[PDB]
Parts: sequence; C-alpha cells; structure tokens
Amino acid sequence: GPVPSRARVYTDVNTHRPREYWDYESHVVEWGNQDDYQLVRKLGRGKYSEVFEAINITNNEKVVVKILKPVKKKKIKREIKILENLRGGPNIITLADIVKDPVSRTPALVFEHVNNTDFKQLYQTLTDYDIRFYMYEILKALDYCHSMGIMHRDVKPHNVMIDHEHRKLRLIDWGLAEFYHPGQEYNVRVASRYFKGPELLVDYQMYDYSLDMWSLGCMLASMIFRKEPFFHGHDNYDQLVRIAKVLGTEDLYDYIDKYNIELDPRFNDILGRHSRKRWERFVHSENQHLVSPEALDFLDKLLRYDHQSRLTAREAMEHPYFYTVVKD
Ligand SMILES: COc1cc2c(cc1O)cc1c3c(cc(O)c(OC)c32)CCN1C
Repeated sequence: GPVPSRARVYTDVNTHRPREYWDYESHVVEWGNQDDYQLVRKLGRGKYSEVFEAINITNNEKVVVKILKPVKKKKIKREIKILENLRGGPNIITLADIVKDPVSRTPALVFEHVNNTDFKQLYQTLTDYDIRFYMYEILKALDYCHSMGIMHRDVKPHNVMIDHEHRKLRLIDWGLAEFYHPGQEYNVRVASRYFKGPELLVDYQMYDYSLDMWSLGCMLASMIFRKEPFFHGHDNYDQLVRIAKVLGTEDLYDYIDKYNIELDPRFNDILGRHSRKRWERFVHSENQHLVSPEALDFLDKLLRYDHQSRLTAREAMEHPYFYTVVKD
C-alpha cells in the first residue's frame, strides 16, 4: 500500500491542545440575538450557503451574514469551531456572532465586513509590489492557521478578500478547513479544480498543511504570469496532465513512487511524456514587469509535486521575494 506521510511542521499541535480545541463535534454553540441583524443585500451563493450584506442595528455597522444550507451538524460545528479558534489571528476573517436564522432554521454566521473589489479586475491592476505585499499578507494568515493546527484546503483568489483602499486582506470561507492530525486520512475532494494539489489529483489521502502551499503557488503563477487560471484543466484528470506538461512526467513518477502511489490507469492514454519546463518560457512582454529571479525561484519552491518538499508558510516568508516589501 501507499507510504504514510507527516507534516514537516506543526505536526503535533492538536495532540497537545486540550481535546475541546479540535473536538468540534462536542462544541456547544452560543447563540446571539438574530434581531440584531437586518439583511440588506445578497452577495452570492456558496454550494453550502447564501451570503448577505447586513447591518448590525446595535451599532449601525455593516456586517456579512453567511446563512448555512442544511449540511451535517458536524460540518457546521467544524467551520464554527475553526473560526472561533482562529479569531484574532493575522488576516483571518473575524466571526463576530452566530445566530439562528428564522427562515432557514439553520445557523447564520456573522462576519466583519470587508470592502473588496472582485479579483478579476483587481488582479488586472496589481503591480509587482502589490503582488509581493498581498502574498506576504496571505502567508501571515496561512502560517497562523497552520500553527494553530488547521489547514484551509480551499485557497483560491475568491477566498482572499482585499480592500485595496486600506491595503486590507482577509482569508475567508473556512467551510472546507480541517484540523490536522498526524496519520489521518482526509477527503481528497477539496479545493477548486485549478488549485487542487497533486496529492489530491493522485488520490493520496494523508496530506497536510502543504496542500495550501500548492494552492498559493497556483495563485502566484496566475498573478505574475497574468494567466487565469494558470493550470487550466477541463476536469480532474486533465488538471494533472496540465501540471505534468509544466513540471514534467519523470518527477511526477518520482513523486508517486516515493509514496508507493499507483497512478489511476485512466492516465495511461492521456498523460504522455513531458520534460520539466523552465519558468522563463511563461514570461513575455506583457507580464515581465511582474517577474524577477526572486519571483521565479519562490514560485518554483511552492509548486513541487512532493508535498513534503514545498516551502512552509514560515519558510516562504523568509524568501528574498519579500525583501522589498515594507515590514511593520
Ligand atoms: C466577508 O465579506 C464577504 C464574504 C463572502 C462574500 C462576499 C463578502 O463581501 C461572498 C461569498 C462567500 C462565501 C463563503 C464565505 O465564508 C464568505 O465569507 C463570509 C463569503 C461563498 C460565496 N459567496 C459568494
């Protein structure tokens, strides 16, 4: 069978936390007053939720309300517990309240308001400096939640809210997030297609925080090369083929051989043989102002097949790519 794997950092954070910290099934929800919040505008739908802009009439402040679709009590408590555990951390969206919505009869999560502008137009304007700045801010959020024993598992542009006016960033939608426990096998059906790590795509279940670093790498590639999304697969099989056309098939085989993983034989007719490519081939006159040797080296160290070989969030913050970013 497949070889087991462990996170190289924060391996035992939940082992030494009190049980109450990660045992979210036993969490008791403390309910606020639903009448404090009046819905103003619907912002959108998740697969598991409807999201609204609202006003907190106890202070006339804007908030965001996420009314959960009826999903398993356990998944609901998981997101709630994780949000409470991470509350106050760097660039973590703040859960301000939880109320019972009278119409859905489900929990409605109340968050701090974030004044974003849609990433597709935002990514279209970001400068080299902006990219490095906001990448560093995401890394603060990721190192924090990883250090707190939680993997996000759905890192993507849509879940990184940016108030560009106040240079403010928040990592949102912790509905797929999980507690990391050494040796635990996890559902590989997480993250959005373009951001799925190789471990998911080859059906390796014993993954860890490093999944988020692959996803972050996919974001970075899309930003510095101005190509959305970078790995544009038409399904989960083609997604791996797209990755292999850049990282090469020999290192893919080295990866799965290391963990004694067998590739799904569906790949026999579609994977082919591909050399590893140098990142310079994706540079052109319309993105070169966003590219530097530091950017390419940083990207190269995020986008590794082997989840154990990727930069940790902390290591990433040490990278020369961020030397030019003003620290606080
Ligand atoms: C914090 O301010 C906002 C949050 C969200 C949003 C728009 C916002 O302005 C739009 C999303 C959304 C989702 C899940 C989630 O956990 C969110 O944070 C509460 C949001 C899923 C989809 N819909 C559309």
